[PDB]
Amino acid sequence: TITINCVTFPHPDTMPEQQLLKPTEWSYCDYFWADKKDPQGNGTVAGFELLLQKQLKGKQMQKEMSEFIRERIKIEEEYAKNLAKLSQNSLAAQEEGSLGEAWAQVKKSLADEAEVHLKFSAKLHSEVEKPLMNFRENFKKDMKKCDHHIADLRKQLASRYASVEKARKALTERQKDLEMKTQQLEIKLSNKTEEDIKKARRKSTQAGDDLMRCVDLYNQAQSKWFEEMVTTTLELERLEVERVEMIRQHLCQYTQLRHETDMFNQSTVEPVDQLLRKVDPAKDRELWVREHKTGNIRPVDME
Amino acid sequence: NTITINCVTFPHPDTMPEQQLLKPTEWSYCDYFWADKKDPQGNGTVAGFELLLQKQLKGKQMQKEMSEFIRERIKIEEEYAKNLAKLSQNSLAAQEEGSLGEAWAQVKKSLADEAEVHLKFSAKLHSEVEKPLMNFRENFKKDMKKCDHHIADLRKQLASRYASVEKARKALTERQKDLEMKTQQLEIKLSNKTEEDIKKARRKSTQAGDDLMRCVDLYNQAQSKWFEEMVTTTLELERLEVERVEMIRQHLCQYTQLRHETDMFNQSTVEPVDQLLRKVDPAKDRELWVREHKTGNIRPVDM
Repeated sequence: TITINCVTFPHPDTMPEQQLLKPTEWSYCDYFWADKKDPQGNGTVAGFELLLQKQLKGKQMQKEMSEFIRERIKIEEEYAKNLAKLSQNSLAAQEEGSLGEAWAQVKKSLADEAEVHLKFSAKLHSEVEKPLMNFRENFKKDMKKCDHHIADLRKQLASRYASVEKARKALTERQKDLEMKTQQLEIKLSNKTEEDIKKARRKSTQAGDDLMRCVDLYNQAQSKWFEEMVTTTLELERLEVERVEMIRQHLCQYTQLRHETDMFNQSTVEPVDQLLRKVDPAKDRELWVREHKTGNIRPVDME
Repeated sequence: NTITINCVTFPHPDTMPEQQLLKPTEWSYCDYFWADKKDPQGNGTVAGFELLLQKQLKGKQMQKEMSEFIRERIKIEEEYAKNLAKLSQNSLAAQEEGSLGEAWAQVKKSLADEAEVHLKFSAKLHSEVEKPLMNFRENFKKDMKKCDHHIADLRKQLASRYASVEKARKALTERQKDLEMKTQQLEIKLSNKTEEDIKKARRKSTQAGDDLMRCVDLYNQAQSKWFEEMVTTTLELERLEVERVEMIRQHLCQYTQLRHETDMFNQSTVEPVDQLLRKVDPAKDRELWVREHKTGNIRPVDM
């Protein structure tokens, strides 16, 4: 059995299968254990720190997306401001008659249009922009605490590692104290030396009692970092899936708003179309000749 | 017996028989404009046709103004499309990888597609609605002011025949005074000179009558040419106007049509986005990332 950076994997020999925790589905709690070194020589970080960077970049994407929608909204606003300003414009005003009414309704239909696109800007803000920004508001914080809570367990792993090395030398280097009492008692021997085989053999029996406790507490405070590793990577995986589905959801609402917006726009012409059917040249000629006529009597001769 | 205003003779405002309307019901230009009209004040008191021209003119004016309105719309559209295009190239949330990444990418593109649609529309507007409003009877300002002097000239040529009659009706009566006042001077001290003078200033009272004859006959003629020409070249105006109306109608109808199909093609630019959002699978992405960034594969043991 091997040991790299204070965590003991079994040795790369006759490896008993190793059943994956969560099969098929590429679990965060399965494919991240042993650490990884930065391609250079330094920056050799934890088999988890990447999960944080993924999480943080995630909440990051999220924000950039929202910023994008803001830009779209600003665009929209302006488009509406302009259609509005044009809709108030004084052009071709004095056109009288059914045709006049018709033009007028065109000039108005630009205002309707303006509204539609504006309302759309607002629903963008409401249903797409905000819920992206304000989704898990402080999250880089919850993540950076969820970080060093692991880091701390890895430190409490490394101290038990040092604790076993400076209590493994205690055994092996004081086993010279069992060997130097059968090899170096072979000179004097049999005297009041009730200490060479009795006492100094204990530094090879008290030091077994050292490595026992230190490897017990290493192995304990490892499979305590291990289990809180499993569960708080699963918590990440879950939170991630959740993020994806949230973004997907709100993007679907972006398309949805788009869709229904365009639909309400292509409808602001129906009043115009409606008035344009009622446009009758001859009726207008009436409503005008009535109002401006001069005499209906046709001249004769003399005297 | 029969009146005469501004050199044109209508029958007296008594019980004048019916007056068959030229073109009945339909308020024909050649029916309700004969007698002139005064500016509501006292001056200026203008011709009973000038208004028909002024209307034609206001017409081609309206026409222009309308084109200018559409222009503005087009400017607006051009801009909106430009901005949507700039945003479509925008780099936000780029590093989102995975099926969600592709989906987001397609959102950013749909803005370009959209932009395109709105531009294609600004164009269809310029071609099919703006231009045809400006360039409808391009020289109309020419043909109207020729059509003016054709009536106007016949009206001067009338007022002149009228003056010719009046100052030759004065001729008559003043050579009838020189008759009663020369027959009255016969009945006083009767001689030769004041007899031959009665023969003479009495033939001079028939030449003034055979003169008044022609002057009135020619008045009547050069009236019933202004009459005829009035009728038919008013009808020409009525026609032109109507033609205008339905031209404008038609092109507005097309404004709405373009509006319409524009919004329809816009509401289609989301189908790549919707289609891609359904292909969003968190677990698939977790696979494509855990594959490329995995480290540990093997899970720790004891000692």
